[PDB]
Amino acid sequence: WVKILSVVGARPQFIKAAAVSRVLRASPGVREVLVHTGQHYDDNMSQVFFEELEIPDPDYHLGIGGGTHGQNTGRMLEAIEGVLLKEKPDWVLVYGDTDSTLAGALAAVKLHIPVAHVEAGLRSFNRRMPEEINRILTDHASDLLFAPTETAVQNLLREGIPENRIHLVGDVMYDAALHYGAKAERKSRILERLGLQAKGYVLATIHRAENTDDQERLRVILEALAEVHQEVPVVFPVHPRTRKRAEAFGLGSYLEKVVALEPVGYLDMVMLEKNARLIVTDSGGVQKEAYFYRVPCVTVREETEWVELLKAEWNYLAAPQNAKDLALTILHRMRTKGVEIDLYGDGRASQKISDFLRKV
Amino acid sequence: MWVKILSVVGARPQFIKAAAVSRVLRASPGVREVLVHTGQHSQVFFEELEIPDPDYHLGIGGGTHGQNTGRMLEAIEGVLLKEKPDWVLVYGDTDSTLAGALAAVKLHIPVAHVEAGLRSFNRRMPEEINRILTDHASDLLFAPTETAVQNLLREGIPENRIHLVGDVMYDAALHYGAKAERKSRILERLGLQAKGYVLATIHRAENTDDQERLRVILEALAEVHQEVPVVFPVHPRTRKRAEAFGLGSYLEKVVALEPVGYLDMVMLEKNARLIVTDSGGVQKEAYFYRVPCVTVREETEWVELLKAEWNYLAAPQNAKDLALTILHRMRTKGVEIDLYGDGRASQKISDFLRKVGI
Ligand SMILES: CC(=O)N[C@@H]1[C@@H](OP(=O)(O)OP(=O)(O)OC[C@H]2O[C@@H](n3ccc(=O)[nH]c3=O)[C@H](O)[C@@H]2O)O[C@H](C(=O)O)[C@@H](O)[C@@H]1NC(C)=O
Ligand SMILES: CC(=O)N[C@@H]1[C@@H](OP(=O)(O)OP(=O)(O)OC[C@H]2O[C@@H](n3ccc(=O)[nH]c3=O)[C@H](O)[C@@H]2O)O[C@H](C(=O)O)[C@@H](O)[C@@H]1NC(C)=O
Ligand SMILES: [Cl-]
Ligand SMILES: [Cl-]
Ligand SMILES: [Cl-]
Repeated sequence: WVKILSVVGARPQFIKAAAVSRVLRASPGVREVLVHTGQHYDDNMSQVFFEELEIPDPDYHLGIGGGTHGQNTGRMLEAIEGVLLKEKPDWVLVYGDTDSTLAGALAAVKLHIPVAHVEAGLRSFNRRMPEEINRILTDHASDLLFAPTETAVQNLLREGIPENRIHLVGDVMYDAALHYGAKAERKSRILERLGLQAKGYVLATIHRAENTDDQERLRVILEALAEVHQEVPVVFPVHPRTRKRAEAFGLGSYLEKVVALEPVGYLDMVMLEKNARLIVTDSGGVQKEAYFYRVPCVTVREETEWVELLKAEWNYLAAPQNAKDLALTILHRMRTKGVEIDLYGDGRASQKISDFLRKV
Repeated sequence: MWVKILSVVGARPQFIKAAAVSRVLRASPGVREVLVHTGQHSQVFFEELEIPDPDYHLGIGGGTHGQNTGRMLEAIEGVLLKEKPDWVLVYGDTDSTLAGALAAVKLHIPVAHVEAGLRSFNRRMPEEINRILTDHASDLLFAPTETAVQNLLREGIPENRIHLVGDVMYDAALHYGAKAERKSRILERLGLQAKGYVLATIHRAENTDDQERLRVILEALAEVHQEVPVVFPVHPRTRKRAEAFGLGSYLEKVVALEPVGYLDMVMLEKNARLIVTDSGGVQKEAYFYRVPCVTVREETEWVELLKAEWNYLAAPQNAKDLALTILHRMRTKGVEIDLYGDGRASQKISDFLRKVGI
């Protein structure tokens, strides 16, 4: 048998790990160990993902979070190593691009434990972004690089990573949407709770530091969504950090002018995404999900790593410079669509991953 | 024009590199330096380098990679938040190096890597990962060799961030040569004459943490000693391992010493017939003095020394074979060639740090 240990720190990593774990559980000589590093350690940011997505309780919860980059990363590196020394996994899988991701990779490679990066080779080319540093360092530390796009493959080849370590497997978050979609239909009643008609609202999520730590950007965003809301209802599950910033800068009243919610579980999120007329976000996962449901998307950033979405016209960049401009862009984009194209694979990225963790 | 340049150093070879750089930075009064020592607070060997005492001793060491690295990352960041330097300099390829780079980059403090782009292409070595990741985290890459330059370019690091400045350890050797000649009495003390001995240092974990591999080395040196005396300043950790494994009697069969200071090291190296080492710095220094070298490893990053035939790899598989290799190479010389720059790597580094821009 082979032991495959997964390190997960945050909501989007739990969702990626859910897809992979589902395939590895069904595999003959594979034992899974799951380490939760403690970054997201809430109900609506963590536990709801474990229950709804049928993820077995983590074997370890490290309880680390809320410090500086150096504190969080340093403590995680030591604590993850401690677990690796006990468990002696044959593979460590790390996901996405947070400090957890880097800490796991760095803990493993120094113990000569093979590392594979799920969602490898994404680049913003903005080296000041902490996650840009994280994915670069993770990718160079890894033994296997599971890229979701051709752009990701090209990015890894450009940095001298050898072709035989890189596999274009598609996106496990597509696997997740495809596999949990029926379940979301059979359990979520969020549209009824909120009194929404299918295709009678816009859905917004905003959590990037660039957008929430800069008062003028966050004011543009919140004023824009209030304007949009007068035309078409805006539903907004608000990230807790985003809520705290809006309150801190005196912008809380804008949340009261839309249908602002606390963060929702994945099943409700699927139902909201599926039924939205348009999605406005700065989330990586959410902009891909918009495309999964063929809902037009606006990404409130100067760039995205998911460039194929822009090229296929499913997604559109709108930097938050002016509230009225952003509102008008949102309104205009909601009656657009992109081209016919199949991105991110067949929904079996996870069994491709599993197969490679046998063969290599 | 007032800029603060903070240097992160772990062990001996990093102090020697940082000393070379700091001797040049001291010539710019608008440059304030801060020196952060990641280990504990000997103070003589320290002073031969003409460096002020460290501003900080974080006192981290003796654990696993994850412990040492994780503790250092958090402690270095703490200092950076206090000191708010304009530049962080990291040196070489240890866990201290990577911890300093990681601490800085996430605070948006520019990092320069002294000794950038070296590659073994074997990730069994922790230092390989360390230097790859440090390089990809760095704003300025100070490469010692053309090979290092080509390694950095192949990994997609842009040309305008890479500078071939040569090796600060050649600067150091050039700077301290005369003082060593004037002040060192080690040959007199040991009873050796020029070209009458072989010098050995061994400190790599892979060579000292396996009983039978360390036995191969110590037995080889005992055999060599029967033909030509072997002078062996033993790294303290090498001696601890040797004692723990029950191999200490082998140290009595050569001229085993405690670690020596830099000036005495210059004198030993310069006057040796052959140097046998697993040190990166000593490999180069053997070449500086045109003394043949045998590297007790499966690879070296300093590949120019192999091509110029000044160095030769002898993995420690068999005591007899390693001894014979050592004795055969003692009668060799490499080709005349100018590696590692003009002794002014440190000046080039300082020039780049001071003009790069905010
Ligand atoms: C630093 C950064 O922002 N890195 C990116 C970051 O992802 P994301 O931005 O997508 O974070 P999120 O938006 O918090 O979660 C979305 C999910 O929550 C669900 N979601 C959303 C809201 C909600 O209320 N309920 C939900 O279930 C949605 O349905 C989605 O399934 O972290 C990822 C990771 O480390 O794995 C990186 O892969 C990633 N990098 C890229 C390039 O996409
Ligand atoms: C992991 C590893 O072994 N990395 C390498 C490691 O250096 P080295 O192997 O040279 O360590 P050392 O041999 O302990 O010191 C030599 C000096 O001590 C003097 N030395 C020596 C013995 C003595 O008794 N007295 C002395 O004065 C000698 O005269 C020398 O000047 O750490 C360096 C660093 O991080 O900066 C890396 O750049 C380097 N990687 C390469 C590629 O060379
Ligand atoms: Cl969010
Ligand atoms: Cl289609
Ligand atoms: Cl040594």
